[PDB]
Amino acid sequence: PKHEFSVDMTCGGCAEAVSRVLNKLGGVKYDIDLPNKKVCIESEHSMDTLLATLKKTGKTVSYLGLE
Amino acid sequence: PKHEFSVDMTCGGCAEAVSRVLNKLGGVKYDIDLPNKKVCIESEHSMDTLLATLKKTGKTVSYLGLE
Ligand SMILES: [Pt+2]
Ligand SMILES: [Pt+2]
Repeated sequence: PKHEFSVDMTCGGCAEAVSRVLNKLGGVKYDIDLPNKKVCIESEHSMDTLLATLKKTGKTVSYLGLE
Repeated sequence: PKHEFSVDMTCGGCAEAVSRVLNKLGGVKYDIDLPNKKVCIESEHSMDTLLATLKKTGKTVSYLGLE
């Protein structure tokens, strides 16, 4: 399943932070689009799990849907 | 007790993310200095709680000491 999220990232360090939390989660294939504030994730993890992992950064997060 | 941390923040959004995870922890009084990449926290929470809360954000954190 391929999930897409809005993540409020403003600088490269913001993007690195998201990468670090996703790395620590494991079991994910992710793609981070900094200028458009999007994080695309392919994973067997539930959307709830991905959402909670992203919210751990303290950044504003929302769901852009599947596929 | 005032704990002091180095936190690799490189934009205002980075600073706000740190404030959010601290707010959610609760029981903290803090000051975030962006240009100097320093967070100062007054709290009864253990430094282990504080550190883990900061590290949860995906940013590079290290501990500077007390005051
Ligand atoms: Pt995508
Ligand atoms: Pt940032």
